[PDB]
Amino acid sequence: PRNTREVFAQVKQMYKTPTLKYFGGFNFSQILPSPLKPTKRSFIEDLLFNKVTLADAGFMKQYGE
Repeated sequence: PRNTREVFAQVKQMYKTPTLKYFGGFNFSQILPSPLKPTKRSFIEDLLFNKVTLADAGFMKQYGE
């Protein structure tokens, strides 16, 4: 085989040296807003509600009598 094409594994490094010594990298679009909050992805939490879904409803049922 030939693991010469695997060299890309090193290229990924791209010399991690993102520092602002002389100029750096500041743009006008860098100081812009960017709100976000993907809570939908955390739907698994709903699984906990399954335990006590109508549990609270049982309280109002007591009023029936």
